[PDB]
Amino acid sequence: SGISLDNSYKMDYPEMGLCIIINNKNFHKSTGMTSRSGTDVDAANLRETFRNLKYEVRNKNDLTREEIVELMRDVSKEDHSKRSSFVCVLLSHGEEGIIFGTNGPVDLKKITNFFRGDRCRSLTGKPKLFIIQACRGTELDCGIETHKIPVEADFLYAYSTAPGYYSWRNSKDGSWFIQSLCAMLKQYADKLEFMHILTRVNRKVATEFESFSFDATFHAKKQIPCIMSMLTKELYFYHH
Amino acid sequence: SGISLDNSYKMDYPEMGLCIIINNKNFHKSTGMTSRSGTDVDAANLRETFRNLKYEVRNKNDLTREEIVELMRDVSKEDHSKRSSFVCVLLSHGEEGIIFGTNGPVDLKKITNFFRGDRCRSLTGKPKLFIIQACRGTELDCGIETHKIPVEADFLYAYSTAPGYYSWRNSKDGSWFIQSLCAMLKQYADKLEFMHILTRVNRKVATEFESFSFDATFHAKKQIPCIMSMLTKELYFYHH
Amino acid sequence: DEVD
Amino acid sequence: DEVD
Repeated sequence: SGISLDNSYKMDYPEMGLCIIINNKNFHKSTGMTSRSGTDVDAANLRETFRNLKYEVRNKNDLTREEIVELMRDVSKEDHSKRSSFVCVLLSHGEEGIIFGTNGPVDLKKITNFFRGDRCRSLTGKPKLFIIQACRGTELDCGIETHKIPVEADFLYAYSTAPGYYSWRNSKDGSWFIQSLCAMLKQYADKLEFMHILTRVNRKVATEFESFSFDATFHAKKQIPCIMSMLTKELYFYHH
Repeated sequence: SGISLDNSYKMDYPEMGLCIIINNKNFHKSTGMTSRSGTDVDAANLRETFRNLKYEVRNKNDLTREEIVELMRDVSKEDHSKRSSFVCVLLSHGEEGIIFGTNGPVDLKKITNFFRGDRCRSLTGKPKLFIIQACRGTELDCGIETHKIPVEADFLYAYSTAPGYYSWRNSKDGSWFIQSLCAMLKQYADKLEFMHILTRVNRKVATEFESFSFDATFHAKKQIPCIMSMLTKELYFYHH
Repeated sequence: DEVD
Repeated sequence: DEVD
């Protein structure tokens, strides 16, 4: 055949892959963690958005830390040979490096390690996308008026917020990041490469949202998401 | 005029901006840090690469922690009104969140905070690029055979390695990441958006390099860089 | 608006 | 090859 280029992930396997959505709304009383009003809006929006991208969506609600680890282990042991990619969305409380089960924390590294290139061989060389709506600390942004491969290769972490910062969720509309991510995927997934979609998400979150609070400490605050890419190729949700 | 789009940073200011290269090769004896053979190759390659992109390059060598902080403070207080962007390259020892002056560590957050949207007003809304060749810990990758804006918006951190991992430097050829970054900028800066250039850098580092060591602990290891984007627009080094 |  |  003619000249070939290898700059984009092969996304024309028989299946796009799994989209695992972990939606933690209600936490065990002993943890002292508040319920996450608005997260069901996020979970429904993600289910519909990824359905239209032809992902096999599995929604899970209110999982303990043990259930999260077991679920991720089990999913990583499925045969993904016929799948182009893998997506996991985590909606919960968090801190830097941590997402909360309903009864306590899970290290994000423990979750993602199951999918390392050496530990999930049917995903080696395929994009592994972790979308994380959770706090990464307690900082607030005041804003300003205007051949081997590495085992860590081929992961993308689409964080809702900058390292060290709270992440904002509206109890009626859903989280700022997930609202914006779904809108940009709906508008651009048939048009733009994934990093360019996520850059539009960054702009939407940064420009269109600002917190309103009766508490001066939490009022008029801003958010920038954080794209963390270890991908080695361009990612388009469509194929030719 | 006709319909307008606002998806890319304005890069046609009179000047592209500064490119500050901090090249720390020799460390004070009392720190116990080894000299970084090969880093002058990196510094020269970066100077030439950014010169061809029309950046005003300033190379600085063997700076103490106090000198790094003073330099960054002073640069952040210049008038960048006529400049499209800002670039800082850090070549040193490091750990997670830290780069070393010749006499001790500097918090990366302290460096980057000088350029926050509220603290460097002549860079507000302009891309601020931090390119970091330094360790982020001591993990080794064994590989596998195959209107307000947020004050943290508009930063891009192009890390040489994944969080928690060592970063590899060849004493003859320069660091894997900087070698690859300069090659991809030379080849693609007139053709591709910056995230797509950095994705090619990820692939080059991931596929073309593997460590050789007489010490089994350090032998046959791999590296994936880590693109951390808080940018809100596409970034092209050329303009129309 | 609430934080996570 | 050396580490940083």
